Amino acid sequence: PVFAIPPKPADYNVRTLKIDEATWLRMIPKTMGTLFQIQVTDNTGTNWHFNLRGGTRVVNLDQIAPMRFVLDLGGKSYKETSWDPNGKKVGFIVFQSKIPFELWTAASQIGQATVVNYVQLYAEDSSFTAQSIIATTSLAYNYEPEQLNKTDPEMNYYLLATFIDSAAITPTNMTQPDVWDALLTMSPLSAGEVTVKGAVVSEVVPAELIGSYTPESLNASLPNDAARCMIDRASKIAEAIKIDDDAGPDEYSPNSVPIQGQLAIS
Amino acid sequence: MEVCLPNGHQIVDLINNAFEGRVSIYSAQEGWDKTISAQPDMMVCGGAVVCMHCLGVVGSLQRKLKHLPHHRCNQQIRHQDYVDVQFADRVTAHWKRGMLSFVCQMHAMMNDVSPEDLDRVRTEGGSLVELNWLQVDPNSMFRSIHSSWTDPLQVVDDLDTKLDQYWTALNLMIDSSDLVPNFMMRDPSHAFNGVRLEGDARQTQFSRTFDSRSSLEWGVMVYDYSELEHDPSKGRAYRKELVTPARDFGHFGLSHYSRATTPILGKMPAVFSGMLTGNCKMYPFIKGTAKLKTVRKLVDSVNHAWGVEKIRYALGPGGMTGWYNRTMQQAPIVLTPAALTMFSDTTKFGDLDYPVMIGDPMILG
Amino acid sequence: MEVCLPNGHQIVDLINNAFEGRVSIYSAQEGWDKTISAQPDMMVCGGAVVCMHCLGVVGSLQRKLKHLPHHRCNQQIRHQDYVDVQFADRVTAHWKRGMLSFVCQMHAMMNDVSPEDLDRVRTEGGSLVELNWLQVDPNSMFRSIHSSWTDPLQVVDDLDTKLDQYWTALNLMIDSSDLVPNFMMRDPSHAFNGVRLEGDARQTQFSRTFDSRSSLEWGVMVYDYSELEHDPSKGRAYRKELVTPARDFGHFGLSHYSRATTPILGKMPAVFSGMLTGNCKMYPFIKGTAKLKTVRKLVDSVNHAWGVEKIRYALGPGGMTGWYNRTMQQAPIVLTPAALTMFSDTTKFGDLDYPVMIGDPMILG
Ligand SMILES: [Zn+2]
Ligand SMILES: [Zn+2]
Repeated sequence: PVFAIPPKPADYNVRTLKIDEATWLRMIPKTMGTLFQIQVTDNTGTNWHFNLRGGTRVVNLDQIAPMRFVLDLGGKSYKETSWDPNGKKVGFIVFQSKIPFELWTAASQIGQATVVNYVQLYAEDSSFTAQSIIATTSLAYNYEPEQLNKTDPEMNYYLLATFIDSAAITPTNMTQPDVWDALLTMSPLSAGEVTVKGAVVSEVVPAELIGSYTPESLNASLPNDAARCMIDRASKIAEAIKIDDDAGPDEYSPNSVPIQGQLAIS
Repeated sequence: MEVCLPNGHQIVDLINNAFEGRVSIYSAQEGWDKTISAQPDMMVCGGAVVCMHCLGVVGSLQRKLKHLPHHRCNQQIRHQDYVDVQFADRVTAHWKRGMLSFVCQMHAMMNDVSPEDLDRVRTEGGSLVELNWLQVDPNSMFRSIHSSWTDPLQVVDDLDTKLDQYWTALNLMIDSSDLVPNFMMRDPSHAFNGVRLEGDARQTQFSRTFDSRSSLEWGVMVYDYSELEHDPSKGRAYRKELVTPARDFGHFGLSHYSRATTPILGKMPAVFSGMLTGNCKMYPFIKGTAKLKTVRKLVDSVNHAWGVEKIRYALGPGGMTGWYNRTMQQAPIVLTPAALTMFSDTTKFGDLDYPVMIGDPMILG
Repeated sequence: MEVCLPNGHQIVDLINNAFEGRVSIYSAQEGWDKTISAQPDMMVCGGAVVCMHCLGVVGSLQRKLKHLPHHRCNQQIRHQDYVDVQFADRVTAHWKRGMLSFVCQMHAMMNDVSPEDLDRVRTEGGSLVELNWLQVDPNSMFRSIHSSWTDPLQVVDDLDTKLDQYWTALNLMIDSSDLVPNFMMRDPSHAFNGVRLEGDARQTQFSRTFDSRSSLEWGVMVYDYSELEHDPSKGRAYRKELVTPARDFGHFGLSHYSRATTPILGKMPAVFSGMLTGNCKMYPFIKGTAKLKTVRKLVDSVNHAWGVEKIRYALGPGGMTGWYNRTMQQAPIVLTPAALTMFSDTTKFGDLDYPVMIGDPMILG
């Protein structure tokens, strides 16, 4: 709480993230012929159909702190030989299971699931011939840890984004693993919690943050990552030094020598 | 707990759902299950959970609701002010279930034709399957003075999955054997203005929608291909080349094109999305401008009950009246399922040669 | 000059390279050239230059390094703590060079068959080329008790380019003449658990990896298609239709599909990426979960030597132990070259008909 400051949103394309970089993503391994149709209802009792298969990715909700998700499928295609996104529906499904997502292969392992939100897509023709372009969407979901109320330590909380339909989705028609190849915007729903590389921490050691992030890791960090915060606090220092320093290339100054001192002894 | 009005696009969504019979309704009596009619307390409008007593947003699909949330409700939205939507939704729901029972019926029969009978028709032609229209959903609000729209919805698990499955099975069969159905149209608009009628079917009065202002109880209308059989120059060979559905719609398993039925129930043709579009969804052939009118009474109701700025800030430019107008001009786009504008441009046989009459649905060669 | 630990993905990268024998190692003795073994001083892990004495990042690929940078080194990372990686990398390096000499050998021979001999086999079948396995990389750690993994790496300029070129040439020839090799597998996993063994080959013990815990010295294993030739109903015509590689993998020049060899060296089949994937890269058929274990000792080593927060902030959630666990679950994805999961699903002939034995590699009709 003391370290944090008002955060800013971040954009990602869950499909193009590297799972060995974004520690908050899980994925069903391809090449295993994994494929199974399931059914889940939304909070109004309405039943929905969708498939999970090799490639399907989910967000591991546990440990990311209060967070708002907004998905924009605008510009994407998803047009296949026997599937037209136009008029179809996509939704956010939140699973609660004791079984790790990577191990899923049958509908029986998904534990408790609920379609928490959905929108109907509108497609048209894009500048790219033979391709359909989906209209802009703003599918939202607010992850409020207190609402889920995790009790059983072996419980996993997952977030998925796929096509859902009132009619069973024929696996050979719509083959995409999910609709995560889209623009996802995350916005922290709290400014009192901080994470470090994907997971919440009750406290930070500012100095240990120094030089510990690769470009890949920074880019994959959550909007409430300590690094991001460190950077916004630090930039006020940079701004300050520039108001006072008019040093040209390679010229010393009262604000550069402090480093020189460390280097001299080092 | 102050509440706000929903945004324009959410009301457009309510309407679109209503005409698919899938509006999520909540009543204190039955909860979220609308199998049994009751006055709506809440309805889901494009994600938002709206109170049907003030038309204010009291929640969303994200948090589950077991009751109508406690809110500062102006309580000026009367049932009569939105029943047109409720009517539309319930009647479409009754309609889909009715259409399904009809499809299954044709399916089962077609799926019983002995290989001999089939092969004979393949070679010479002639009747192969016939359903007594008096048996097509006999106790629906569409076929009996005793039934009403407020009646319970026939519980059907996986309505849309079955509709997809059976319609597909049926059409694949009809296509493989170059058969001819008398219950299909190349352009449903011809039903209301084109095809020539015979028998009692001549007095038919198409409201072209689902509203409580014109009887929806009527007979099952189909084509009377009788004079076609009689014609010498229009024997089997002719049918295989022009009459079978494949010639005007394309081969079922290889087309995006939608297929429509003749007015089987509620004087309303049904449109099925092409197979290669993902699945086979069924939609009533009602114009967007017609669908929008279901909220005409609601507009005045809202204008009377809500503050000027509140309406302006939620519904946009021109308030809710402006929204209604702007939407009316967009109806062809924002209130029209894609399947309705996906018919083959090229049509050899067409819908104008033989007459339509109240009769038995059937498949022949 | 304080240093930090590398990030998770950089260690995953180290491992992936090791199993391609391409980890960039620097020793004070030999510099960046690892032709001659020496204890590692630095290794490149996904762009970062890591000190092998504390596992701290002391540089990157951007600035050139001629020595190990002066830094505050905890010096608690022992050679034994990362030798499993060094072993993996060096052995794979020895393995690739060995596999190359084998490919060239088949190539040259195949590229010498007189047009007469070729044409005869094209017509009746029978042997066309045979290599005495005793001549397949005779002095490698894989074929001689005298050789070790620490031995010098046979200097081979353009190893990967040659591997691509020759494997291609060889397979194009084998394909154009519908020939049959006895050194290929449709699914290398059958080598460890499937194909039936004969002769001494029966006692073979597959570690299924490259580690210093199971002898890697063994014979050259191939298929014994002898009984196939004998079979009357399985003459040339039969082979052209089911046995030639094209039938199960696809025509070499027109496929994405990978082709694998039988255990020729180090009891480890080799997988070649399809031609239409860009080039023909060779990879050992080792599971990702197996590859990860090479850093198991390093995890404990790091946990013992580094500060809690330093490990947490660099390796992520769960520190380095957590990283190891999370990576183990992802092994099939993050530690598996694409080529290993790119085999044709459809397989007519397969790998289970004839037995595998320690014998001569050969191409026949
Ligand atoms: Zn209210
Ligand atoms: Zn060091």
